Amino acid sequence: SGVNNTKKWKMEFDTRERWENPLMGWASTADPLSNMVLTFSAKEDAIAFAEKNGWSYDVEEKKVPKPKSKSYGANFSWNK
Amino acid sequence: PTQYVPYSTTRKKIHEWVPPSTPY
Amino acid sequence: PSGEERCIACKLCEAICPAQAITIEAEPRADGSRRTTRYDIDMTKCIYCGFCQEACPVDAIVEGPNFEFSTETHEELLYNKEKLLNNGDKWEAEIAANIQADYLYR
Amino acid sequence: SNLIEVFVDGQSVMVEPGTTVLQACEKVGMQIPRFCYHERLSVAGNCRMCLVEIEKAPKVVAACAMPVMKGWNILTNSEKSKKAREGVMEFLLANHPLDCPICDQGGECDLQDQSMMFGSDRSRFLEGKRAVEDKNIGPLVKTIMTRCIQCTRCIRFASEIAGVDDLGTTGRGNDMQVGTYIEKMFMSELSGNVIDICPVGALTSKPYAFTARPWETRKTESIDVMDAVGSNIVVSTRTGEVMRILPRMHEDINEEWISDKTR
Amino acid sequence: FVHRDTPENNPDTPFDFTPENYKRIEAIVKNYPEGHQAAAVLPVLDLAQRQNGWLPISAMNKVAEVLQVPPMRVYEVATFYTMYNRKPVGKYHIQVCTTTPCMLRDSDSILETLQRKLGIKVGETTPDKLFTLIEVECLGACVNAPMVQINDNYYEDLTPKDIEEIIDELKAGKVPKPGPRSGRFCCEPAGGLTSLTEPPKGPGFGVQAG
Amino acid sequence: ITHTGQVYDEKDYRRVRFVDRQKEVNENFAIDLIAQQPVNEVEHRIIACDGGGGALGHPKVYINLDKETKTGTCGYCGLQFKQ
Amino acid sequence: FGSLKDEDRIFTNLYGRHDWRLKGALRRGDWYKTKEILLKGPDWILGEMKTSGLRGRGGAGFPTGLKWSFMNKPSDGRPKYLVVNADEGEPGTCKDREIMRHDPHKLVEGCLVGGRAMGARAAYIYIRGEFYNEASNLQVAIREAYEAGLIGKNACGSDYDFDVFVVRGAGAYICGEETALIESIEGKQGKPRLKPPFPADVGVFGCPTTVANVETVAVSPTICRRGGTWFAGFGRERNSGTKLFNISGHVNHPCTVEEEMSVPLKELIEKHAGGVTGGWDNLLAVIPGGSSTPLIPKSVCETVLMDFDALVQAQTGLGTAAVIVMDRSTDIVKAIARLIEFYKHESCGQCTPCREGVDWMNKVMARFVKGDARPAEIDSLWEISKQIEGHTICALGDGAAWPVQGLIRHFRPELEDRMQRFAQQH
Amino acid sequence: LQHHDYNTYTFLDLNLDLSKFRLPQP
Ligand SMILES: Cc1cc2nc3c(=O)[nH]c(=O)nc-3n(C[C@H](O)[C@H](O)[C@H](O)COP(=O)(O)O)c2cc1C
Ligand code: SF4
Ligand code: SF4
Ligand code: SF4
Ligand code: SF4
Ligand code: FES
Ligand code: FES
Ligand SMILES: [Zn+2]
Repeated sequence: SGVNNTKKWKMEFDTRERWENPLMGWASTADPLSNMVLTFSAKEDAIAFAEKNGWSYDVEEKKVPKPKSKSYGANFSWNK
Repeated sequence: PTQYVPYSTTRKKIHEWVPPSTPY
Repeated sequence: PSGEERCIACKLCEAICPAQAITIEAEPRADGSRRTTRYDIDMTKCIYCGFCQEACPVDAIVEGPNFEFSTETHEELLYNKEKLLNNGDKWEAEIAANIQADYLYR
Repeated sequence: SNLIEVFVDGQSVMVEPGTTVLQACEKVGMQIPRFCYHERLSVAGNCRMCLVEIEKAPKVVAACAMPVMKGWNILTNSEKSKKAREGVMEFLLANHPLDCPICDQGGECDLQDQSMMFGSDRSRFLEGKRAVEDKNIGPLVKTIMTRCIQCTRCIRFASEIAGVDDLGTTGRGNDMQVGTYIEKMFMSELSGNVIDICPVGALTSKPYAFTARPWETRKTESIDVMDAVGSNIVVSTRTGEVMRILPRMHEDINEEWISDKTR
Repeated sequence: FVHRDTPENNPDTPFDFTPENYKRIEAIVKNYPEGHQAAAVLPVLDLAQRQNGWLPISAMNKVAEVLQVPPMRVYEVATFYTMYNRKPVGKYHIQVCTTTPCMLRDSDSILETLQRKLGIKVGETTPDKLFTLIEVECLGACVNAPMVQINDNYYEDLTPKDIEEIIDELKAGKVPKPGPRSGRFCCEPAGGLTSLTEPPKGPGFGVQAG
Repeated sequence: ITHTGQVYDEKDYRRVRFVDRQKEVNENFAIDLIAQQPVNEVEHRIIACDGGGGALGHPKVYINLDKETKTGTCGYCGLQFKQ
Repeated sequence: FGSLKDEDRIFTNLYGRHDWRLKGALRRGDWYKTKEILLKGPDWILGEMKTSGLRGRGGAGFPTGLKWSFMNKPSDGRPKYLVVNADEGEPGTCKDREIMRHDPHKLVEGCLVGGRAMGARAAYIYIRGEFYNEASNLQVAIREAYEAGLIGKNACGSDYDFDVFVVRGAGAYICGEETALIESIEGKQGKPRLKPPFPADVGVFGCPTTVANVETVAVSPTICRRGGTWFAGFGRERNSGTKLFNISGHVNHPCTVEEEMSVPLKELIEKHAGGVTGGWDNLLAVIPGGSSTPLIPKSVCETVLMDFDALVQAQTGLGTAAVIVMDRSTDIVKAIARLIEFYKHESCGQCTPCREGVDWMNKVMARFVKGDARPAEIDSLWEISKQIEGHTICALGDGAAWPVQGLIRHFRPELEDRMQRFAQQH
Repeated sequence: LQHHDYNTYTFLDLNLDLSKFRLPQP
């Protein structure tokens, strides 16, 4: 329930092939930019990185939990 | 005090449908 | 002693290995217990730090005394669970004596 | 109008009247360590791991519960509200069975972290521990309930989010066990959410019992296709095969919950 | 706290309030507020206990049925309170008060005597299933400390021997003069009534003006 | 063959490896070794399980041998305890 | 200075001695000015208690008038209610068992006198289920009263309507708690509710509700009949009025006497009741308010006076004013140890502190009686004690910590020796 | 000696008898 990992924006490259290795069965990948996830503090700065580096981008708006009204007294209401 | 051979020991991860041997 | 392998696949030996050497995948054994289907230490990747010895809660993975395991082929150096378990059975008597001598220190 | 001003460590946040002390800290950005409080579940106050210290007040207050009043400055990092957490964490851990390398909520534990950040470096419980008896809640949820911190979020979800009203507390004292009195399986859709909502790893998923451990799982955010609600979900993949699908929050479509079928 | 179905204690044991019991059931409800029946689970659960001491899983399900509440709701109430017994209860069911007040005034003393007389361990029913001994906590009535409640009898101020006498009375015959077997009435200074030895003022005595 | 019965198969393209060189498999498989372990009878409702030897054993866990119906099994040793 | 006159003693029927039934009650003249009082006004009744300055007769001490004043606020369309808790789980509270059994009526008119003060539609009396016989006595008394028309709609020939009910307790000390009495009345598990929504605004069946110790409700009629002043005079400053004192354990004649408050502690065993068994010097310690309050050693006992604040200055609580006395013939380490056993067998377990903390102190306390534990552990128990004192949802965790704190505070050398005794024999 | 003897249903049955007196429900 911690929210400290939902704070900074991250841009992540598209996932690619992960074929099984014949000798040991370890996962093997041919994509170099797979494990790379860069962290950017604000949406504007991350968009800038994609434009100057020439990678295509598809930004997703942050969705933050909506305020929810809670009060211990309210559920004690037999009425409802 | 008085040649190995390495191999994967895990199973098949994705089992594969087998076609029906009954012809149609 | 009973004969049940110590590892319970918590997989933090994999987490703290500096070189990414240990690969562990697990599934509940029919007994219902938790065991590793595959435990592969890539010794060529391993830099013999000894943290895995440190990290294990059940102390299933240990740094054994033998240093003479030079091999003709690269594949032999990659080790699966069966080689390590076999290595464990062969050197268990000395490993037990060594852990016996140094556990108070740790 | 309807905007009290309360200070969280002197930050003069302003909140609608009726917002809990925990909620006031959230808008400033501070997080009260919490167990038994879930946003879409009723406030229960069971853990009291959220005790904070409103200024000029004799006792510390329950964050999730006290409606913040006018001009009460919350001191979330005081010398008191830390002894109110260093001493609660002492208790939750005291009766806890240390099988963290069995508990597949290893890195997904809201109780090791809070211990590891807000709790205590060592233990003083030289006495013995308790044990409860594992029962069957069904074929999806493995209840190794000797892990339970009696936080009653299950009994809430199982009554409030889903209308099962089966899970309940049984007994009093240190052997209050939150399991079905008679062994009747918890059969309902929305069932698997209990896993995700129990911060302890007491009851967890039986299929995904011991296949992985969370730090390894690479998490890709995708869409539910099993049903037409199109619930948002996160597919956790390790070395290229999917290991679990757990919910990711979409206010409008699935707000933190997913069906038994699509997980 | 788990009901593992057993041939004896399981719903095969049918439970239903006697025509007379059901009557009792309804009036209770009205005692509580209208539109509110759930509040009566305890009082009802108590009459299921009055009907039968065992009160098996079948009986609780009926209680929930009659009271139209989540069955668990009844299960939770039965488990929380010690008054309800989810296991068979001895005909006499003596309970010995062993909180510090009674212990200080010898409560423990009594226990040893009763174990020997019933010739059985503390916590289980006699083979004769005649009496059941349990170490219950403060039952009120401390001024009279030595104490052993038997189905509400609440005997008080008892010296070890007295109980043996009482138990015998229970073993042969019935109604063994339940109450303080001492010479002090209800609670009274053994010396007398220092509080009020005069006659009580009558109605409207020194009633203040206004 | 092995613990989880790894069987590079008659048609696999990997069974080629063992040609002229043996495979690593285990006798005294553990799967059966604890099953071969006697059930530790106990008097108390709950019992500990240091794994044997304290620091040299495993995280100490208290098992509830409360139901004869089930012999508690410490999740670490797989040792069944008979109430 | 105590020594209240028999006339002033409110509960004359104490010890019985006068028919507990109505005809005895009429000779008592308990129903003498009831119509007048209600007629005067609800505001007149609360003026009487405010002038009385009566403190809560239950374990918690608060101005009785202010508590009743809180739900005197205008009705919001929910029926206001009265809850009388006749449960007294605390050891040494046979205090209430008397009024209920001996003088049921006093409480019946206490209920309606109190009822119009809060404008309660009806009153529910939660007598502990243990007392089945006690219940038999009150509803016989309640039945008499309605037959008379004293209670019911148009009660006592007046506009006001009241109905009084008796509810069965089920052997729980916690049921006694104010928010938990309600939940038992509501029919859910007896688990204290949280403090923010005060029982005035939310409550029994979610309607406004107020909870009073049976002594508090019973003293109401007289306080109005005798006037707040008469009652106000006997007390000391904030402390005021006579409160029943129960002396149990190591005293020659254990009894409940309603002698005046502010009594020298040395005086009440020496003058009334029975002098401490074995002599006033055979007093290892005194538990003034019952198990919840910390015990005070003989050193200060004589100097102490029995008042809510007096004990406070002394670090102890008047509470239920149940005096439990321990001669030099008792293993206190084991005496307090069973009170912690009294609380592990009883706390609801709803809150983390109390659940594990009280069990943790029980385990340490049992080792302390044996002497197995080392001397350093003692301080931990203290530290464990205050973690539970300020963090609990209800007061029982408050209550469990205080006896532990008292044992360490005044009897720390004795526990160390028990520590020492075991270490020597090895 | 009314206290000295009462039946298991005294409380409940007595109450039912009082039901008639009991004022109307909320
Ligand atoms: C654990 C616990 C048990 C209690 N038991 C009782 C009880 O048996 N009787 C009682 O009158 N008050 C009891 N109380 C106090 C009540 O909650 C409440 O404060 C009191 O009855 C109010 O009475 P008064 O305001 O008239 O003094 C208890 C409190 C706690 C925390
Ligand atoms: S080796 Fe030790 S650490 Fe690595 S998994 Fe097996 S047990 Fe856990
Ligand atoms: S829950 Fe599982 S992981 Fe979190 S602490 Fe208890 S055991 Fe370790
Ligand atoms: S199970 Fe998980 S959720 Fe239900 S109580 Fe125990 S911990 Fe809280
Ligand atoms: S303290 Fe916490 S646990 Fe003990 S009774 Fe009050 S609420 Fe229940
Ligand atoms: S988080 Fe504060 S009450 Fe549970
Ligand atoms: S402790 Fe035995 S009745 Fe009070
Ligand atoms: Zn083990």
